[PDB]
Amino acid sequence: QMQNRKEEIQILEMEAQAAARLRQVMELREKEDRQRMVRMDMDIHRQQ
Repeated sequence: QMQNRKEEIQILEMEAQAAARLRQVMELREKEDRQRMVRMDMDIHRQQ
């Protein structure tokens, strides 16, 4: 199982790296949608 551990660990640690980036990814994807909404609200100010 040292061989199966070798494989499992690399499987997992690589995913951990994905998680390690995705945390930041979600924030900026959130930013994009929240800001997209904000733009629309300033457009309303322009409609006024």
